[PDB]
Amino acid sequence: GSSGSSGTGEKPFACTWPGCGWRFSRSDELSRHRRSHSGVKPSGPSSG
Ligand SMILES: [Zn+2]
Repeated sequence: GSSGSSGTGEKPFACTWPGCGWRFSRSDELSRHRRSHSGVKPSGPSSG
């Protein structure tokens, strides 16, 4: 719209995948995203 962002607006967690440019203010928010891409997962026979 018109009103921009001044109060909040900071995401240190930036995706590692190449070309991608998704950032998150929280870690979990970034980890859950990484899923979208194909990469070695910390899980194997089981995961929560
Ligand atoms: Zn990404």
